[PDB]
Amino acid sequence: AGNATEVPANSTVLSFCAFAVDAAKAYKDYLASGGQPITNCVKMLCTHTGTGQAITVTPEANMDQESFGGASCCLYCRCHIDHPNPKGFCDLKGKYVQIPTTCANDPVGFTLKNTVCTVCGMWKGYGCSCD
Amino acid sequence: NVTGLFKDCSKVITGLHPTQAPTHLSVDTKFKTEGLCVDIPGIPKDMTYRRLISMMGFKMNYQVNGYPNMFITREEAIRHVRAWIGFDVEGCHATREAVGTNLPLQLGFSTGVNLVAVPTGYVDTPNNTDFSRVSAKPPPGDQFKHLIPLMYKGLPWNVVRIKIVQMLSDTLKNLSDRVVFVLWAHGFELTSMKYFVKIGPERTCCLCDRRATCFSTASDTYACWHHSIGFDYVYNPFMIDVQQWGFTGNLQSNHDLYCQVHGNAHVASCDAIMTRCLAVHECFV
Ligand SMILES: c1nnc2n1CCCC2
Ligand SMILES: c1nnc2n1CCCC2
Ligand SMILES: [Mg+2]
Ligand SMILES: [Zn+2]
Ligand SMILES: [Zn+2]
Ligand SMILES: [Zn+2]
Ligand SMILES: [Zn+2]
Repeated sequence: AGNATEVPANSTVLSFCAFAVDAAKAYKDYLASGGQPITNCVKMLCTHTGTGQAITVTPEANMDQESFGGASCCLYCRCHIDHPNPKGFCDLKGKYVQIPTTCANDPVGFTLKNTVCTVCGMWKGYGCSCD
Repeated sequence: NVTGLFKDCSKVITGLHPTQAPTHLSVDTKFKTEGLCVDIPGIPKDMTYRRLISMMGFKMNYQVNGYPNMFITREEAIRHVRAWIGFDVEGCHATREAVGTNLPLQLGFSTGVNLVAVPTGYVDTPNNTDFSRVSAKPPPGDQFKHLIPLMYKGLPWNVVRIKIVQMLSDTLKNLSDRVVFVLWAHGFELTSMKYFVKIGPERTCCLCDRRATCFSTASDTYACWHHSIGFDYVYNPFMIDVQQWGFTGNLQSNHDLYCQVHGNAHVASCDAIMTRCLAVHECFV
């Protein structure tokens, strides 16, 4: 009974991060030890004529980005663990995330390590026009 | 190919919206095309769902620098025989709003301890994962008729894990700097460990030079077995699966070949006692 949500290639990384005290440090250490990035993300078929903003209500990828469903890019959503804030809520789940094409091999790792500019809504170091 | 780890156990006939689905597999079929997904304006997100996610299928075979391995060799388990604690869990089945997973009900240890927990699962919502009580039924059978009263005699997991840490600390403070759980068909016990175990790099106690065996979420501190009062998590435990040593039959039939003083009272603690006993006889004779 029930419907599978995962593939066997993700078992090791998800099990490791699901038991960790610090899951974010666990995933970065997993990658640093040669471990494969989390796969089976929700990659979107989109026009690539979007605004380029980082977190959007609809896919907004430009020609240098890939759009993904937000929950699928969140380590906490992928591992079914607590989100690291007092309210315990997610900023990616229920939204779409634009990831640079060069980093689309690891969408979970990208959102973990990067921040969105509060002023222009673009990723810092990847489209943020502010100084 | 798919795994049973994180299997969606809800009875909802539709899948998830692309923004809420943790994976491509769990996205509803309406949104799938060309090996990708599409956003369909007019088909909105679901803001009220509660989907039970199965914790059956964990695989602790990570190779990460500075993170000790949970599953140890027979030769390393032999060196740490003073740390051996037999462990078994009798579970109950998810029911009503979910079907397809087992939840911890009776946790048994070779120390003779049985702890009853409220049936609790990991339920996905539009905002997060809610660790909460779920509807459950004891396994359909007559050798599990003793589990029916336990459905109403359970304690909340925040209490159960404090009791586990306390029992292990009392038992192991003068015996070892570790815990080695001695298991038989480890699957469900590893699932049950998700409810009271945390892992990471090796740490030291906050009050002494001994290695840390316990963790506290409230203070983000680590403690050895001597200073863990009030701690809620078992930190960096070790374990071994006795079933994997080439035995052909079930636990009781292999145990009974070497020992005639541990009867099968059919309770979780009794299986944990038999598991450790068989491990002792097989390893040291
Ligand atoms: C659920 N998802 N993240 C969290 N929670 C509960 C409270 C701690 C943080
Ligand atoms: C039984 N199960 N675990 C233990 N024992 C007796 C000796 C101490 C540790
Ligand atoms: Mg049993
Ligand atoms: Zn999330
Ligand atoms: Zn900016
Ligand atoms: Zn100490
Ligand atoms: Zn025995």
